[PDB]
Amino acid sequence: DIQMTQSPSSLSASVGDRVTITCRASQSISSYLNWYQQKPGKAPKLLIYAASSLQSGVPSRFSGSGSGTDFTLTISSLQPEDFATYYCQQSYTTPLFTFGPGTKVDIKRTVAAPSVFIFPPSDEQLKSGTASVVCLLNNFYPREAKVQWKVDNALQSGNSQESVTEQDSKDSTYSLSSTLTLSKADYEKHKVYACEVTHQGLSSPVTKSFNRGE
Amino acid sequence: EVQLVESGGGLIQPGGSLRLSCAASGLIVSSNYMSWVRQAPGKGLEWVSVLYAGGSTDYAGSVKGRFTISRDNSKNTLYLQMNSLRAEDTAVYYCARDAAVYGIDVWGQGTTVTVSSASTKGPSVFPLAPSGTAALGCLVKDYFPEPVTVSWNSGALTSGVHTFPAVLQSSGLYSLSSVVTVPSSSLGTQTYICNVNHKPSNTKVDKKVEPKS
Amino acid sequence: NLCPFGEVFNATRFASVYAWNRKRISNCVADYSVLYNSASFSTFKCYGVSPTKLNDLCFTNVYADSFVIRGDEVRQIAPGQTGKIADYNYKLPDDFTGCVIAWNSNNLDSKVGGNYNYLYRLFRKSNLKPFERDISTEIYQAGSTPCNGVKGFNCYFPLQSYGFQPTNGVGYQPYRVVVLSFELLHAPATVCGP
Ligand SMILES: *[C@@H]1O[C@H](CO)[C@@H](O)[C@H](O)[C@H]1NC(C)=O
Repeated sequence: DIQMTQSPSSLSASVGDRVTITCRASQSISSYLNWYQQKPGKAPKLLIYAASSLQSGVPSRFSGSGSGTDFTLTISSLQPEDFATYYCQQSYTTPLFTFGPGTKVDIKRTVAAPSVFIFPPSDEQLKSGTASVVCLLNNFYPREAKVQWKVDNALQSGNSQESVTEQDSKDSTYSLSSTLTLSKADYEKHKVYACEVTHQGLSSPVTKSFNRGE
Repeated sequence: EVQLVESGGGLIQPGGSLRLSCAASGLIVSSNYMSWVRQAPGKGLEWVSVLYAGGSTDYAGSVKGRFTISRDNSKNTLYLQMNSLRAEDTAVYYCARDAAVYGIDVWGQGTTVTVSSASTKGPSVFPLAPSGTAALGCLVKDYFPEPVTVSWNSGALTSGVHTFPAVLQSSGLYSLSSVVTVPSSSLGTQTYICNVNHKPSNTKVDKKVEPKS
Repeated sequence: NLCPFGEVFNATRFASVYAWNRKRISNCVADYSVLYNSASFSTFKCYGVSPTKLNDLCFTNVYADSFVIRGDEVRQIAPGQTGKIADYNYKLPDDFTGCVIAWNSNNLDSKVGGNYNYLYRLFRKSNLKPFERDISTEIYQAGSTPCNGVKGFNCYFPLQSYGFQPTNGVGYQPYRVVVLSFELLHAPATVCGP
């Protein structure tokens, strides 16, 4: 079989640039390669078929090249509606096609560190017998950021979930929440609840925390 | 015109079954490689099964012996019969016409299939209290099924608001938070209320959020 | 005289699976164990017949069909199989009585950067009947409006090229295939073993 890899994963670019996405097959698949655009909530649009052929009605700025193992989707002048996710798919084993993982093209912006905020469980939710501790990283660019939970300076692993907003309409920033979920019984038994954020716009990791009586 | 028009997904318990429907117009599904493709939340495109113009079929390892692709050429419709459904199959299902070397050029709009044994349940709204600029918000916890809508002060508060997407917990229940940043000077003087609506359970909640001590 | 199995097996060029070749063997003697007694072959399954009990048997006609496909496609040269090859290229009857022989030919049939000589039919409207042979090059009509000889939306050229690259894994390499079919009619049987 043929697995597919995509190079950038996430790529930052501005209106008018020449953006280049890469794709690669575990085998030599000739020109049996197709490119797709996808936006949140909609279906894939076929952009390039047979590695170079521009599809009916797709703007001329979409060039496609490559053959064999490595391929390239090129956009000659990135447009405002071009910000999306681009996949490659292989036809060699048609009709059992495998797709790539994707490259997301977001809107480039000056680097912007997160504003970090920590929220202890409400006294109201503690009656229900479970505790939710929230960490917010607000208005950050670029999308890549790392949140570590420490409870009493011991790092937590399988107890947190994250969520991120689509890129702001006007910030072009991202926000991220992380929720650490314990039982009241557990939460009772520890003092320092801390949230440590590493990001490219922070010189060292920022830690915001609280103690249980405060 | 050229279009695939899908229908037929929704809620179903594990072990139940559904029947997806791809109404073709602008191509003949009996003259085509017609595939079903699914996309798990945030996870990209995975092929599920094929209908060869000649009538042979293939399936993905996972669905093999639980799903059944079929067609009815009088109605020009592709069909997917999903039996013995499991929570993993939870995704959006597209139908497409695979033109192979020429690409997958025609996709249906997608229909969403949620497999869950969860009872439908309205959220609890807990306050995320304030402690320059201050941040506050609402934990919209333990609801099902999607979706939920959050606004602040009934529409009078929009700047600096972020309503994150839901996560799905190991309970089969969704939860999300909505936050907003406001001047810390308004903290003792400006009323901040979050308005949570969840139609599947006919639940509306408001919650004043204020500092504690 | 001996049967021309040499001309079929050792032929300098093999056909594209879609226009598979058929050599009919008649009035001759054949040693079918000097075939099976070669380790040269990667598949040598016989259905309806035993490969040893072959020099003990006469037939009225033997048929040597040959073509090239991909190694992952050799599974479909078997009774009861589906996929681009079996459905649109070369089908064997459910009651097949014969032998399918195949050997890897990466050294002879893949050129650096692609051998675009060998082709397979990618588009058809209906599966082939057994031992049927479709040589049409007409534009394939996937729509309801006709195509009139031009590639375009819903109008597909029906033959494509296996891009044989010699570096690929063994699954996507060329394999040469000879299908030996043994028929018994009510007429003087002329193809005997010794
Ligand atoms: C093909 O050639 C080799 C010698 O180069 C020979 O041993 C073999 O028998 C030949 N095949 C047939 C069918 O005679």
